[PDB]
Amino acid sequence: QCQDVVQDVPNVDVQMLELYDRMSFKDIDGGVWKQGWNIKYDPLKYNAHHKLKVFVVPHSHNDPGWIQTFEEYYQHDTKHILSNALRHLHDNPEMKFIWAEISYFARFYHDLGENKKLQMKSIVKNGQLEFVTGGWVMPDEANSHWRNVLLQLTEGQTWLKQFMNVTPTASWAIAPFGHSPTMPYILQKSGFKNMLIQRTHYSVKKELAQQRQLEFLWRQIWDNKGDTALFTHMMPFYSYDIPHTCGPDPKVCCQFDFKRMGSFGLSCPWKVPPRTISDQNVAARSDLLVDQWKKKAELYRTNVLLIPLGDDFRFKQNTEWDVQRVNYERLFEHINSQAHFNVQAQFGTLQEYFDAVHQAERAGQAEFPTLSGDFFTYADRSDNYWSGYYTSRPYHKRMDRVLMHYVRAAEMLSAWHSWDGMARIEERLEQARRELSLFQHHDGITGTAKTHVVVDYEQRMQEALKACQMVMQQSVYRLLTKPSIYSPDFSFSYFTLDDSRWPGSGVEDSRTTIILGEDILPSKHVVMHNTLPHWREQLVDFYVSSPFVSVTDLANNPVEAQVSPVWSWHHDTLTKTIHPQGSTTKYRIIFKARVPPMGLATYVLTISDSKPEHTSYASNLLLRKNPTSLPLGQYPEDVKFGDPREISLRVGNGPTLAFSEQGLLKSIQLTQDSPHVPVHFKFLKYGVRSHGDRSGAYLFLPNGPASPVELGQPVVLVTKGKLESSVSVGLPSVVHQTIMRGGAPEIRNLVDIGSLDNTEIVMRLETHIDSGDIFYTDLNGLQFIKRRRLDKLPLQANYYPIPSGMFIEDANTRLTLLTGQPLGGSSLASGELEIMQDRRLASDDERGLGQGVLDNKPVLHIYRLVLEKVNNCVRPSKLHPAGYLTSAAHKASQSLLDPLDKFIFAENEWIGAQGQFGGDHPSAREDLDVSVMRRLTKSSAKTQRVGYVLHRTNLMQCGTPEEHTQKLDVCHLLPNVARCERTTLTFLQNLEHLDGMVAPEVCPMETAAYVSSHSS
Ligand SMILES: *[C@@H]1O[C@H](CO)[C@@H](O)[C@H](O)[C@H]1NC(C)=O
Ligand SMILES: OC[C@H]1O[C@H](O)[C@@H](O)[C@@H](O)[C@@H]1O
Ligand SMILES: [Zn+2]
Repeated sequence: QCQDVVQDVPNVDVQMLELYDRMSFKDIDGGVWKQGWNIKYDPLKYNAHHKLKVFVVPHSHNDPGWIQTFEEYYQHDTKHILSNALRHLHDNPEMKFIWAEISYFARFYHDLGENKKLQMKSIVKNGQLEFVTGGWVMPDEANSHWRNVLLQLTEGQTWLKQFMNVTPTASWAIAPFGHSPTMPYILQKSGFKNMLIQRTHYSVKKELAQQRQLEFLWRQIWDNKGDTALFTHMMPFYSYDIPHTCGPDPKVCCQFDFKRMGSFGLSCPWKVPPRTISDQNVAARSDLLVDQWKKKAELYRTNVLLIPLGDDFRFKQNTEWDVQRVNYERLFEHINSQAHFNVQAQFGTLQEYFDAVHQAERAGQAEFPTLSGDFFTYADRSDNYWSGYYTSRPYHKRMDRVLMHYVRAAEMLSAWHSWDGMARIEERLEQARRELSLFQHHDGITGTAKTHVVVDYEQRMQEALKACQMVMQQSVYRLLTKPSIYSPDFSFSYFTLDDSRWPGSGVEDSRTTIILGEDILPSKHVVMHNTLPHWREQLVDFYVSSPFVSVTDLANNPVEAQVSPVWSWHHDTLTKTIHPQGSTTKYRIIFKARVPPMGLATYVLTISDSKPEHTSYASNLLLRKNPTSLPLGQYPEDVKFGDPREISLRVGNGPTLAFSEQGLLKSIQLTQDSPHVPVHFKFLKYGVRSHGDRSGAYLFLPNGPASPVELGQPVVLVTKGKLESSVSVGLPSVVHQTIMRGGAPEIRNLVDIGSLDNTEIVMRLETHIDSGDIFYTDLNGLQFIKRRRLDKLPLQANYYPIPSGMFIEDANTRLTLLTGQPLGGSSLASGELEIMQDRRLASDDERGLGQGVLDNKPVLHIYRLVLEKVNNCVRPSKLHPAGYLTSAAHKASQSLLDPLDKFIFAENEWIGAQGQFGGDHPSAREDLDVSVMRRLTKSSAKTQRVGYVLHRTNLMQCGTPEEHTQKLDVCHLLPNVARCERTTLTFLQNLEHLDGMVAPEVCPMETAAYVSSHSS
């Protein structure tokens, strides 16, 4: 029986929204612990029968790209770290080391000779070298989609299982800029038992330390029972470096970082250096160190203390290993043999720490508090809130979501069949998965890497996109060709993908025009794929070389179509205006595609000599003073002109939208009768402070509230069609487009911040909704969390990640903005939503990047805007920390993140073409998704295995009866099932053998993975 995720408010010891509402956030000088207080302890707490057990855990933080590329770091640093770790752990059996980033480990291990491979396996098997988390990367937690977090986790852990025979159950996340409960959600469903985090607001650290609530059972905000709970250790101090990990006083801790004595070119900023430990100083050195340890121990509830020992790209040099080990070993021998300290200290791993903690727990020595909520937005000091990276490098943030979908579609389309090794399907998929996985890094998607590194990530993602296209088009050709005719050349392009929104019109001219002519080719077959497990209709568009084109399905039934011009916007440096030009050689044909669950549908575009019976033509109206003609070649309807004026548009039975004379939305009217609800789009700009701390790739430090962009008298293009209408306007830095297809409008912004330095461009919605100080934003496209605007915090602190959506509501009305890209946003006043488009910053913000953000490029941001009445919806109570989408808002999100894929047959004639694939696939309830379908075995395996990740969201009950839907049993999607197993989300561990070989559907908010086994 499913837990109810709406109506019962979990009773937790710490609820982060509630904590935020009560805490003061005062930035007072706490002493040597600058953001804390002078910790005191009772020397008598520890004694002979109750010792402080201390685990010193060596580690090295390796970025897969930041200041250097992945490969540059691997060559310069990481290969030497790992080679030295191998040698040193081999030679010194007591020494320990933890490793997080499997992308680097896999790269290293692959290059190892067999002898060294065996030595590596042995130091892993005996517990000396321990993998923590074991993801491809240590991902960003703000911008990343949960699906990509899981992908990168699986990529690393799958490698680890195969080659190292280990699956980590403890996670180490020292570096993401703030933390998401999406992590324990995924980890707990992937066999994890424990996790550790570091970058949380200094006020939160202070507050939880005071209550000894730095270790907690982290459960989801809607989880009443507590089954999602994962034990979490928050580190207490400012950094994960050695000076901030031994205890409260960095001036003391720095003296126990033995790499800082001079020969390594490092020093202690506190002006007191480390000194080599000798018999003459060991007593006083131990006095100091033990005192730090005991202070740190006061902040926690057991007699087991974690002491991380490391920093960025540490343990690189042979002499570094020795100097750390030998000095710590002198300290341990003295400390452990001095009874008065009542301490037992040793090198340990992370799992060792957690094991001992839980032993203390089980001996009744400690009980841990429960917690729900998130740890955004991070500030490491004063008013330096890390909300900048929610937006930095928006082009690549958008690319992430595009590749996210291509990877899923490529894996799904090819999963239906087993492929010969010659097809190189597995090879292309692995490359795509790894490149997408790499980008999840906390300097990848965050946009906090150097310019040349950002370029590396883009190059890597482009190759992944190409790999996905190859797999997809080979798969379509196979699924839709009579088997006895199917004749694959595995290097041949049977279909080319056509993507309307990536890179996007005005970003790159990348789409092929379907070239038809009564002297060249009369028709073209196209194919749509629907990765979602339900029947779907969506308008699709193609470029064609003639406006006289009509559409049929493969039963030759006419399909109603619309033809519109191809409009491109140009910043005209002669006229000094941004205005549209119509193509005289290409046209857009638009029609409604209908596609089976997880399936494919074929249509045919055919040329004629004159206007086809089932194809209409959009009117076009260019609104501006001083117009000139806009010829459209063969297009059958003349462009009309007018002075700027308010306009109103309605497609189908849909909403009626009213626009200002500047081409911006002003109101939405849901039905013929209802109010024109005030909903105004506005573009504004934030600056940078002229003195004090400057905004950079990480930090958002505005010089006050945003100011309106001066719009002048912009050119407005109105296109009106039976299937699709739109209003587009050429604003400074933005071509803003409102598109209507009969439901919630789509918004597209072609954002080109040009050379406007020290500017952040925000898009704001102004309504009269009585939201007060409440708004909702999502975490990793997984869940919506209630936010409260706090005026006791600066503007930048009220910014949150908008990875896929945000909304405001009152008793009666909700406005939901859904995104096709992660960006930063807020509700800075009742009735408002805003979301940053791009940011261009001249200065570095002193977090190590060593540069500003001056490499902006045009990006096409996409959105859906959903205005709804919600007075009839069953919503959570006022004290519940979650929110939930409606059915319409959820479908709108799916249309942005997982649209229909479009394929154009690349040759003249497709012999043996079939009309449809998947017509017999079950059409599942709308809240359910097949997030992943992946074949897990190569063709040579006798027993074939296919993995499925199944996710159910939770949608509001608002009085709309449920359509008739079919039970989806993933284990019976493929023929000849011999076994169905429930597994961890990584597919790595079998959890339940399933009766009747039937996969149950999952509960609201839950995610399950299944593997079906098949006789081959
Ligand atoms: C891997 O580790 C397991 C322990 O869980 C061990 O029993 C087994 O022998 C190892 N498997 C292989 C294939 O070496
Ligand atoms: O200061 C920010 C910076 O901190 C460290 O040096 C690393 O974790 C980087 O990945 C990160 O970007
Ligand atoms: Zn890092």
